[PDB]
Amino acid sequence: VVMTQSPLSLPVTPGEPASISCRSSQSLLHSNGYNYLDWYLQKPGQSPQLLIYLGSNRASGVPDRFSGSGSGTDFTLKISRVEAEDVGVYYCMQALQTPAFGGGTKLEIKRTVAAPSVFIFPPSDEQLKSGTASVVCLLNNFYPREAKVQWKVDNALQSGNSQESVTEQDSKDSTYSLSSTLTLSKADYEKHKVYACEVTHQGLSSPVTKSFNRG
Amino acid sequence: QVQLVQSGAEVKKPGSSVKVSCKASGGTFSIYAISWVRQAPGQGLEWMGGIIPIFGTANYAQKFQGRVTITADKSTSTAYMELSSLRSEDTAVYYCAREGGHQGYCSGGSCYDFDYWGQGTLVTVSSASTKGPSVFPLAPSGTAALGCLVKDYFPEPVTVSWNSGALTSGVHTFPAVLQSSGLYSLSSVVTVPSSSLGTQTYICNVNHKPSNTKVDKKVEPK
Amino acid sequence: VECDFSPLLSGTPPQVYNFKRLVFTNCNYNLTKLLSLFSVNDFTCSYSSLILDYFSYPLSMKSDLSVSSAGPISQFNYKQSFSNPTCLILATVPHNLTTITKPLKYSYINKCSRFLSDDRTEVPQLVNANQYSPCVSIVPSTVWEDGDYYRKQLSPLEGGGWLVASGSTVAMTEQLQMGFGITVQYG
Ligand SMILES: *[C@@H]1O[C@H](CO)[C@@H](O)[C@H](O)[C@H]1NC(C)=O
Repeated sequence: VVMTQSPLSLPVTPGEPASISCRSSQSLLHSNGYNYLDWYLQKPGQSPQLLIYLGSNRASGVPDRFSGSGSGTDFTLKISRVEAEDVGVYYCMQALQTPAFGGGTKLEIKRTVAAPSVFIFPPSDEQLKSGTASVVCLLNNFYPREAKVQWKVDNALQSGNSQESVTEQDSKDSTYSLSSTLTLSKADYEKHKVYACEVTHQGLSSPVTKSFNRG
Repeated sequence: QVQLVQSGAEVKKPGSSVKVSCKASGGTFSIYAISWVRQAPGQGLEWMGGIIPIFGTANYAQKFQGRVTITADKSTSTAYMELSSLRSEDTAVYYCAREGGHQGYCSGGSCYDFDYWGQGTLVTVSSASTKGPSVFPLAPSGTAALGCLVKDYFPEPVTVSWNSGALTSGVHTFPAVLQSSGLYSLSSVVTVPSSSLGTQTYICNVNHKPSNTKVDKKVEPK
Repeated sequence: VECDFSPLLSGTPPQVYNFKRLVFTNCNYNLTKLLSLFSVNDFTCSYSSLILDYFSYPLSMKSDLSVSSAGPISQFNYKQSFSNPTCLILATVPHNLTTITKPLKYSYINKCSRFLSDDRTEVPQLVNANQYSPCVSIVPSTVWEDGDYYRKQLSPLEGGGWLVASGSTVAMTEQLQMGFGITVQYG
């Protein structure tokens, strides 16, 4: 049994309704008359929690705003008026024989486009004495989450030697922050001069570049 | 109602076996179905198997058949999940979950309306040894940004604080990333008034409980 | 006067754990005459009154329908007296016997236990001769799915704790297959 959940992510303006869909490769309607489909929410940093069970039964203490519907292969979770508390990843789960979860839908708060403030940080001389150089490019407080950060040393693209990480959505301004970290050996770092990260984002008219020369 | 308390985090060498517990409180333990569900970092939920203690009958997902053993002990109201031949892909948070208990009957032998969840158990499969982080400054260049690079620690987690908790506004501590060396790394940054850089002291407090080390690191312009 | 078998020639015969019992006294009856309406597959045998139990039962479980078996049928579903002459007959409904109707499937009880209010002691509920399983109050007349788990919390008056049962199913055959349990009391 394959569960196809859509969409992958769902920006919702607060107060507006939201709908999540789950399609199963085979009917979930049991001969006992119930559809074996549950909906779960996992808020950031928390254990999952039950919202809907057996297709349309609201779990204890779940607000009237959540409702499940559907029969057979197509199922829908509806939230009448989305609230900040509702952010997280929603999962459907079929239970017709052996349970299986859908891929998840990340619900986030929709807000106006905000450009990121970009900062670049050279590696400290302290780190250099250990044999490794880390360069940090910071993208601060932006929306939407989608952004692209490319590293160029002496105007040559770097690939395979950087990792990035993103914060969870801020519950006050609905923005994201991102860091990208380029790692080079000491010998490789001291073989070049110009270090730059190039930031592409929806809120920026052209790619923004922050750079420094080693020295 | 029902409470599910799991055993604590573990670090396991590749190839070994882990056993996680889940102690249940409230209701007749032997009567209700318990499942185990895992979540690899950044990934979705994945059902592993379950058991109804009074039957002693455990079932498993085909993916975990032959590697996972789920048992239950009615004398302590505890369920166990044992997973053998650990690989790095088995690094995950493991959850126990129990049916809500109000379905009239359990179709096919088992109920799966997971109304109750444990707090999760992080299992880290790795060859790495416990190791505290190196803390390197991110020196600042209206508003200025500065930070600390908390690099090459194992295992998770680390907590970071600024000026012993006195500075919280504008702080971003990023989720750790697993480096190819097998060691974790994260950065913590904060935005501050550019004028106060010559008078205000900014100190990074980094705590790594697995290595029992808490260190302080001053961050200042170069 | 002739004993009337008409109750069993019309309708859907119950599953083994709900065996229907007919009791005959003060009438003549020829068992072979009754069996001439069926296609008999097997019989095993070990007046004041004739007791005739009947039920749907699949021929593929004939080894379970035995006084000897430590299987779930004799443990939890149906058991005859060991002190009276008894017979067990497995037969198929022929196509020209149109008034016996088929259930959706064959069902039987695979486990029936009490769980006492000490929250520790499980007690298998072995069926007695001439009695129904205590679990017929929680197992439906047809089991919904193989492996179903039925349960009920009992009252203080009922002894506390829980009653639990597990159900099994066997696919329906093209012609309905039936079991007959016969016990005679000689005077
Ligand atoms: C027809 O009915 C008789 C009973 O009168 C039975 O013995 C016989 O087996 C039946 N034959 C068929 C083909 O159903």
